[PDB]
Amino acid sequence: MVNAYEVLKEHHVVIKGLGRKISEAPVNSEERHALFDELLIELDIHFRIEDDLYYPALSAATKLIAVAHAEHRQVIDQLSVLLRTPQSEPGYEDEWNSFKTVLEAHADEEERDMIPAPPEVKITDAELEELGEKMAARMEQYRGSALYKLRTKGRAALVRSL
Repeated sequence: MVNAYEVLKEHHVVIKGLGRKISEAPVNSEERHALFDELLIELDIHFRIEDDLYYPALSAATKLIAVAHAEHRQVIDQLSVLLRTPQSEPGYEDEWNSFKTVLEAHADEEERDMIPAPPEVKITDAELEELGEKMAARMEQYRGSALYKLRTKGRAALVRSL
């Protein structure tokens, strides 16, 4: 059995790894475009399992939940700025690094304040395992719908869904 913390920490590693691979790929390369779409899919499902399963289980930490949702808005708002600059434009790399910075600020705040659960939250190891199992399954479901959205409706429709 996997628990809720391990699900989130291992998925953070995935997201961070995609961030690094994107940064390392040539600007406007075919490889960087595909990696960026992959990151959007993983970001979508990360925020969704947080909003839909993890934070409700941690709802006793009301101030930190508010902060976490506000951090989500930070990432989404910066993503909108990033998507206004095509990778071929001179200031793109600056914009990517600004986005990557906001992304890393989300992940840091979560790892500082929300994993493990704040002390307000009474949660047992068994409750964390059940939650982890639900989150792993729901993340798979969400990746399927995000993939489907990207494939059938395009990148803009994936972004509008964040």
